[PDB]
Amino acid sequence: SDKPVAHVVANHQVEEQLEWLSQRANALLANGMDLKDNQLVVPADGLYLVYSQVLFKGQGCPDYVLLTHTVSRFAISYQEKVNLLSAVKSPCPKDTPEGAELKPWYEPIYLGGVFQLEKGDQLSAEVNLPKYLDFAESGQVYFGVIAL
Amino acid sequence: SDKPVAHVVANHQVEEQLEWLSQRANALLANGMDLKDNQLVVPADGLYLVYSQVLFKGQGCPDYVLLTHTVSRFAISYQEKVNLLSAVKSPCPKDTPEGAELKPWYEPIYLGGVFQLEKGDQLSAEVNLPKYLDFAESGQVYFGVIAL
Amino acid sequence: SDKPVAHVVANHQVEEQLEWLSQRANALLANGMDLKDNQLVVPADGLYLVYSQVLFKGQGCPDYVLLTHTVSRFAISYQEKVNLLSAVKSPCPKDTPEGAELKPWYEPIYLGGVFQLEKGDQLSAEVNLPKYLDFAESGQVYFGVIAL
Repeated sequence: SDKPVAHVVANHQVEEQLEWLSQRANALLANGMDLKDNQLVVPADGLYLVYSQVLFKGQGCPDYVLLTHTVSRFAISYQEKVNLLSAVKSPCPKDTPEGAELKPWYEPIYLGGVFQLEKGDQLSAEVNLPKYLDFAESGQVYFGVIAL
Repeated sequence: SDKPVAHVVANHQVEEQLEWLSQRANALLANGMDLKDNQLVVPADGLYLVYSQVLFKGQGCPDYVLLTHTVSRFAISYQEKVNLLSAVKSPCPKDTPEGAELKPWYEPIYLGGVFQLEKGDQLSAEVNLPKYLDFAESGQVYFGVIAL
Repeated sequence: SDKPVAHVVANHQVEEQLEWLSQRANALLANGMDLKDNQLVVPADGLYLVYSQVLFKGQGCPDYVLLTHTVSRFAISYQEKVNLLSAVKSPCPKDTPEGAELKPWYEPIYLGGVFQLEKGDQLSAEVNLPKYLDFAESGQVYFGVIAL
């Protein structure tokens, strides 16, 4: 009950964009964890389980798309952010499939691992094309950190 | 060691149904965790890592199918079921066949997050269409809850 | 004492094979965890969170392939591998729909769960077809174990 912990979820009112929120009944932001500029900030050096899930959805396949989901680590002294976890998905074929009344496709991605972080480190969980995010139902898009 | 812990797996004997079991090699149900009416019950207020994986399999694509996997919380206080984690998958883009070969397809879904739960809360891990679940091998369908 | 922990990543310099590395940034192998013969060895009896992710990529679908990812337990009392976690994915059809497709497909698989293990147990995270693994970016392929 003293361990820094966070489980933030996507703001469902901002379609086509990814904004993390703690103000939801089954979300958490406690024991030192801060959420600033859409990133989770760790309060102390230590081992942390970092995870995130996104759900993508699309109707038809007019475009061949490469979907990515990445959890990164950043500290002021860094040249740039570094990938901690990442995955890619390709829901559609190059050829635009024939026919109207398109059935939607759905693609989830889950990332998660243990990392030694330092006080003040900023963790981000982002997607390359947030226009395909699906957060119509709760529990589909989230980002968490838990001190071990 | 003395923290409530559970890692239950699907019963492989009955097809088209999702029944969690603790009586298997590499399964767990200890330190207060209980399995009742196919749900994991936590023994106390506190932080818990909750996760689950399901594997779906189908013989070709006779028609469009929408697969969902959801971990929900039934709050002993509130008296209602809320989804904590959820994902969707569409394994059948088009009904390709039309006399063609019905090749099997496979689709896994993983869910996991940390949540503040209350004593007596009941957690369920379910899918919408259990007819597509695949238990052929061990380690494919599971549900865990671990006290932090 | 301090928790045995490991988070190893795939060697990106060896294409078509899965070699776990620990001497990289954002990788861990400490407090008694050992990496031997590409397997993670636990130093004591206890509960451990074990997880792994792989990312597969292919182009054109000339062969109908079933991709598998499995985390196994090998005991020095039961000299044979047992599945702890496993999943299967089918990224292709027997051959391209018409003529020959040309866009690359991508498929990630995540596995994770808590297990009671014994001192000396060796954990392996392997795929059936490593030729399809993609290490083009950091954080795509990993294997971790952390003592609870």
